[PDB]
Amino acid sequence: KLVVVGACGV
Amino acid sequence: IQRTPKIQVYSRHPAENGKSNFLNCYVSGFHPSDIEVDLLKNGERIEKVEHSDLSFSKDWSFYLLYYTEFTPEYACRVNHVTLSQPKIVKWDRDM
Amino acid sequence: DIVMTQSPATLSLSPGERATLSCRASQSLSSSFLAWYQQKPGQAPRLLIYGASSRATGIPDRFSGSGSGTDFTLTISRLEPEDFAVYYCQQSESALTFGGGTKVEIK
Amino acid sequence: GSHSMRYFFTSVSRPGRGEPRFIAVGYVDDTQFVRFDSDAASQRMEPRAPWIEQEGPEYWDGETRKVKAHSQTHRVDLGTLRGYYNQSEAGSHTVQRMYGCDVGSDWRFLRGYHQYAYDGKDYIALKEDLRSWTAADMAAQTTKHKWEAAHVAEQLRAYLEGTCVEWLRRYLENGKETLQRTDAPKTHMTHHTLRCWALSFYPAEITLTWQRDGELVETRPAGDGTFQKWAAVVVYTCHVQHEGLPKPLTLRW
Amino acid sequence: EVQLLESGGGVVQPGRSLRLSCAASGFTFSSYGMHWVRQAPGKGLEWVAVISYDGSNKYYADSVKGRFTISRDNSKNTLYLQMNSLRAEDTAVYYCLYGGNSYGMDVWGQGTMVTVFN
Ligand SMILES: *CCC(=O)N1CCN(c2nc(OC[C@@H]3CCCN3C)nc3c(F)c(-c4nc(N)cc(C)c4C(F)(F)F)c(Cl)cc23)[C@@H](C)C1
Repeated sequence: KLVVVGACGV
Repeated sequence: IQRTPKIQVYSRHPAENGKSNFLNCYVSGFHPSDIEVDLLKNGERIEKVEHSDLSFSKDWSFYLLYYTEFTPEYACRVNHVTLSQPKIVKWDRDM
Repeated sequence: DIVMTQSPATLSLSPGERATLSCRASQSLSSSFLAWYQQKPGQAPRLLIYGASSRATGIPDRFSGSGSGTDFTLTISRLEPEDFAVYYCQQSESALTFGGGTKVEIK
Repeated sequence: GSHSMRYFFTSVSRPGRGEPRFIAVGYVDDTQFVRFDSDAASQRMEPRAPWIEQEGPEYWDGETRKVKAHSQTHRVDLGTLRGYYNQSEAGSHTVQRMYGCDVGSDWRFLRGYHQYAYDGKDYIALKEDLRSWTAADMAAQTTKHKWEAAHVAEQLRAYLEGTCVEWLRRYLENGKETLQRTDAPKTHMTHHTLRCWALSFYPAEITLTWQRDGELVETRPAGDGTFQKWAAVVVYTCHVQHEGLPKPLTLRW
Repeated sequence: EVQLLESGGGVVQPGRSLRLSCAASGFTFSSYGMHWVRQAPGKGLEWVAVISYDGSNKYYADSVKGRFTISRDNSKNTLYLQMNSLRAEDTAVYYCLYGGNSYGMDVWGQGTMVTVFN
C-alpha cells in the first residue's frame, strides 16, 4: 500500500 | 542530463515462420521521459501498438516496452531529444 | 482543503417540475468520490447518488447525477410531494466535505 | 529469496499543454501490480496483476485517495522546486520519487528506500539508518530543513518498517502461484561469434559469463512475465547462473 | 441488519469533556474507516473526524482540531469520540457514519444531541 503521511515533498 | 535511449527489438517467443508471436521494442536509459517509439512493418507503422506504462530504474532513467501481435521486415523507430535523426533498429531472427 | 459550493441556496418549484442542483469543487475531483444525499426535516441523511452517476439501492428513476472534474449536477426529472427536502453534495477523495445544501420548497 | 515492494512516481511539467502529467507504478519483485495515470479516464488505481484484483473495493478506494494525494503533492512540488532553483517557466522539468521495502528469506524487514530526484539527478535520499536525510545541492538543504521540521522521517520509517513489510507479506501469500516462482532459464547456443541465450526465466536476476580455458544486453522483459538475455563473444564455454538453477549450466558448441 | 447506535449525548456546560460511543452491528466493522459528522440545528452537515480501519490514521476538522479525539476498538465493535473544552459552537446533532466510498454503501447512526449552555 502507498504511504499516507510523509508523501509531502519539498 | 540528456540520455540517449538504448533500443532492443526481439520476439516474445523464438520466431518461426507462420506462427503467432509478439514483436517487442525495449527502450531503456533515456531522459527526459518523452519519447516516440513506433513498430513498423516493411516501413509502414503498425497502428495497434500497446506499450507498458512508464517506470524507471535506480539511476532515474526510464524504460518502455512497445509490443504488438505479428507472424514472422519489422523494425522499431525511436525519436528522442538526444537523437538528431530518428533511429531505426531492424528486427532480425538471429539476435 | 477541498471546498464545495452548492447552488442555488433554495429552490421554489411546484410539484412535477424539473429540479437542477449544482455542486462545484474548489479543485479537480475524481468522479468516483462524489455523492448526493437527501435529508428530510426530521430524519438522518439518505444517500441518493454515489460515484456522481450511480443511483443507490431503492432510489426512484427520477434522480440522476452528472458532471465531472469540478462541476457536478443532480437532476430530479419530475418532482414528487415526498421529494421536498434538503440536498447535500459530498466529496470523499480527501477527508469529507458536505455542501451548503439546497432546500427545495413548494411555491 | 528476498522479495521487495517498490513504488515509482513520475511527474512531468507540461508548459501550457495542461496540468503536469503524473504516473505511479507499484512493483512486487519484477512484477507490476498497480498503475495510476493522470490522463486515464478512470482516474483510479488500476490493477495490473490477476491476484491483486481479489482485493475489495475499499482497498481501491484507499489506494486512489493516496495516489491522488501524491499527485497533488507532486504538482505543487514542481512549482516549488522551480522556485527554489530560479528556473524559467518555459522549460519542462521532471520529478521522480521511489520508495519501498525489502524482506529476506525469513520475511522480516531488511532494507527500506525513499528517494527523490529532480531533473534526473539525486535531490533528497533517506539514509540507510532511516532517521536522517541526504541532501546534495543548496535547495536540498531547505527541503531537508522543511522535512525535518515536519518530522516526516519518523513517519516514513514507521511506514517502511511495518506497513510495507506486512502488506508485502500479504501480497506474496496471495500471489504464491506467481510471485513465489522460479523458472529455469532455457539456454541454448547460436554460432555465426557465439551467442549464448537464456530465455523465459524469473526473476530478472541472472549471470551469464564466457570463459576461455576457465557483449552483453540488459535483461529484457519477454512480455509474458518472463525475461530474456544473451551474451555474445567473437572468436570457450558459456556459464549461466540463476536462482532457479540448482547448479549453474555450462554450454559448449 | 446493518445498524449504528450512538450514546453519550446530553446537556453539558462549557469547558467540559463528553464521550460519544457508536456501536455497529451487522457488518464487518474492522475493515472500514469511520466518520463522525455533526449538524447544527437548522444548519448544513459538517464533517468532524475520520479514522482509518487500523485506527492508525485519524484526522479532524479545522474547527475541532486540538480538542477532539477519535478512537475505535474492534474487539467490542465500537467507535468513540472524546470532545474536550466544549464551547457554545459545539452544540449539534452528531452522527457516526460508515460512508464516503465509491461502491454506494452508507450507514447513518440515529444521531445524539450535544447542547452547550449553563
Ligand atoms: C503530508 C501528506 C499530505 O500531503 N497530506 C494531505 C492529505 N492528507 C489528508 N489530510 C486530511 O486532513 C484534512 C484537513 C485538515 C483539517 C482540514 N482538512 C481539509 N485528511 C485526510 C483524510 F481524512 C484522509 C481519509 N479520507 C477518507 N475519506 C477516509 C479515510 C480513511 C482517510 C484516512 F486514511 F486518512 F484516514 C486521507 Cl486518505 C488523507 C487526508 C494526508 C495524506 C496528508
